[PDB]
Amino acid sequence: DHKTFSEILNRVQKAVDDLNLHSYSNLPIWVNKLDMEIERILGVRLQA
Amino acid sequence: RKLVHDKELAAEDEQVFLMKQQSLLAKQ
Amino acid sequence: MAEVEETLKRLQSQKGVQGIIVVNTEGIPIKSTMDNPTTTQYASLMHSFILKARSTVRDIDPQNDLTFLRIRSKKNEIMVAPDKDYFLIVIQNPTE
Amino acid sequence: MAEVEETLKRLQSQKGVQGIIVVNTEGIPIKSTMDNPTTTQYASLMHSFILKARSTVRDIDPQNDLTFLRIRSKKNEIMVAPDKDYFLIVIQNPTE
Amino acid sequence: VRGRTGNVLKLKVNFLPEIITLSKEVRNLKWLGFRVPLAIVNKAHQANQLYPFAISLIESVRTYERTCEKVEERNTISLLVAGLKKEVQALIAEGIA
Amino acid sequence: EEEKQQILHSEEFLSFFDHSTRIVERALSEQINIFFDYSGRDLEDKEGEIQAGAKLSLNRQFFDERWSKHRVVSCLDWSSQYPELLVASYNNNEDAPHEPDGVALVWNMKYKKTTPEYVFHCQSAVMSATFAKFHPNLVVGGTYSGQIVLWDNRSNKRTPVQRTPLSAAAHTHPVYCVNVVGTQNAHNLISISTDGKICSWSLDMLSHPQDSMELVHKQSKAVAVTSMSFPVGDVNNFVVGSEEGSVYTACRHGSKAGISEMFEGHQGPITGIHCHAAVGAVDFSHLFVTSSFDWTVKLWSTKNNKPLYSFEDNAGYVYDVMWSPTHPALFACVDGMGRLDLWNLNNDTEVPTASISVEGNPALNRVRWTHSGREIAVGDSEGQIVIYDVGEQIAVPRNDEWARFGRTLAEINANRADAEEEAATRIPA
Repeated sequence: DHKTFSEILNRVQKAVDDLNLHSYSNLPIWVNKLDMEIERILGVRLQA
Repeated sequence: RKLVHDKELAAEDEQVFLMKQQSLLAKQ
Repeated sequence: MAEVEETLKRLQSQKGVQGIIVVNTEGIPIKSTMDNPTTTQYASLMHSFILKARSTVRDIDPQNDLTFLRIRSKKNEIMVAPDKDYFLIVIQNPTE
Repeated sequence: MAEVEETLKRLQSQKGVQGIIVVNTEGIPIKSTMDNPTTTQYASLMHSFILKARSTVRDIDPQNDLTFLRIRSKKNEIMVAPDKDYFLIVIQNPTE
Repeated sequence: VRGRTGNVLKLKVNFLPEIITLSKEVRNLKWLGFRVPLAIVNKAHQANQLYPFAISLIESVRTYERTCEKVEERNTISLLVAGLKKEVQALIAEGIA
Repeated sequence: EEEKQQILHSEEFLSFFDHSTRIVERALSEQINIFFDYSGRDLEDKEGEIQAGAKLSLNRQFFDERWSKHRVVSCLDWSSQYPELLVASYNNNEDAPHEPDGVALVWNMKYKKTTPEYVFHCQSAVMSATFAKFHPNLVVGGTYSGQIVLWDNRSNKRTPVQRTPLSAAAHTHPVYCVNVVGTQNAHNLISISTDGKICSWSLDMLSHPQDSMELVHKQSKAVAVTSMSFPVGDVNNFVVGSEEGSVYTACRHGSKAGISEMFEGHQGPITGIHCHAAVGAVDFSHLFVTSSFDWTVKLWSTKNNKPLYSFEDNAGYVYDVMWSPTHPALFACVDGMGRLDLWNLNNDTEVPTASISVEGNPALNRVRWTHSGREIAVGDSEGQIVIYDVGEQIAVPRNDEWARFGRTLAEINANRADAEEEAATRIPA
């Protein structure tokens, strides 16, 4: 569902804001890894 | 725009820390 | 000749017991010396719950014997057992 | 989970219990205390009676303790206890 | 370690609770009136002074162990705590020094 | 299936199931039978034996195995907000070294179930264990190292919620004593370490104590705080005992904030001492009692550095002792032999009113009576719990028994005056 994907992405964006507030290590690398994982999930969704 | 190039931010490994520490202990 | 009244007072003055009202076999509130609307509504809902409980009993076994269903209700938890003869309320607090 | 498993074990630590079923609304038990086919059958009965009890409680009062209702019968002291997500029911002896 | 032949660094000087036992024995000897090896008594006094330092070292060892447990759990996100790991490595270097 | 396992492992759902099992235990405790005979036809034989020792009656035995083995009753506290609740501080599980060194347990007066209502599990041995005087759902105690931990009785996580600081500046020595003190508005989490670190802490802050002070007196000789008590309403005043067998008053405020008095009569490390816990028609703040590891119990007075009176009848080194909370005459004691020594001086002075050493010598180490004092929990180290009820004829003090208690205290003053005159005249020339 487009709304379901929007809600999942909203949760992801809130998590991203929390991570930005975290001030942990390797932030751009973690962002890139998360983007790649989202790409893998979206590729599964695209095959579907 | 000079994208990224953030020095590849990563710390010394804990096993690598153990190695450097064993080196220091040898120096100790 | 006052055992019924004594038992009604004992279940009425019981600790945590909010009321022991003798309702009919059908469950409609017969002994109702208070606000009859709320008492009759509670008695009818108790009869509906008794039907559901008898349904659960038959799901286990139809002709089983029952002591007292201890329904945990915040307004009035009922440790009662309905029948097809009359309905005297048994609803007391576990803490009392 | 394992804490709930130990809670079920302790409630069933009393020997001689016929069966206590940590239950679910899907007709199957979260943790029953009998053979698997009879467990599924009694758990379907538990889910049905659980929906019936939720409806009967809402008919009585929709703002009550939405956790449990025992049924201490002369055949089985059925301590039904359904949660919002999971559920439970303890068809036990009246002594405990 | 057993199955890990690499030297798992128990990074700290030799800590013995028998030092605390000797301090308690010294206090008991004070309470009970016994003459004793006053050189050992002075050593026990120095050990009692450094006992909070020993406790700090033990707490640091516990913190290192907790960090190791967290790393063993989330190796997949250990890079996510790269800065804390770097601070911890710097502290480890300082403590080794 | 997997969804059922997740719902079981679901934190809100597991907490709901735990509260459900709690109410289930409450109902099963309320589950009385139906063939009862409440007329008392079964108490005549008890009444035939009531005239020979009804003053003592063990109530229950909160004994377990999940944390009881190799875990003594390290400390005991009855909850102020809920008097039907009592705690059970556990020793370091040597037999369960896989398990940690401290797991708290609840001995329940509200219900009779082996399952505790609240548990605080932690990797350190709980030396002290103080219940929340001004709070309803808090738990705190003293580590074997000394860093005070935090927990909640209402919660569902036995781990130490907060931990006090652990440092040289912090409690390096083991936390011998700790209690919830101070006013409801101006509180003080007073704690005592072995080295003498008087640790008044804060419930909010587990880093900076409100008042931390290592203790020393007698040319700054280090203070091994053995016996602990304090005066009611005198937050400054507190009672101090030594492993070297030295007693002292403790000052929290003042220029001499610290060891105030100096008393010594014992022949052992100060084992059991509680303040005069009974308040009636007489104010006896100027006196107390103490016991040590010398098979004797020494009464104390505020102005008397020499001990007030001796209860030396013990055939072995004592462990614990407590004045009664209601009857001034009564005072209970304990030892490693389970020496239940409830002694009502107005009733029985030369012998205790109730002297009951445990057969097989159960290790009664730490204990706390009821808030009314009607029952006193007593327990072996292995976990043989005994909560002896008190016969009200012995339990309830008389109205004049406080005026008569002052009379008996003056009689003791006269008898001790005779003894001291004998001591003075007995010195030869």
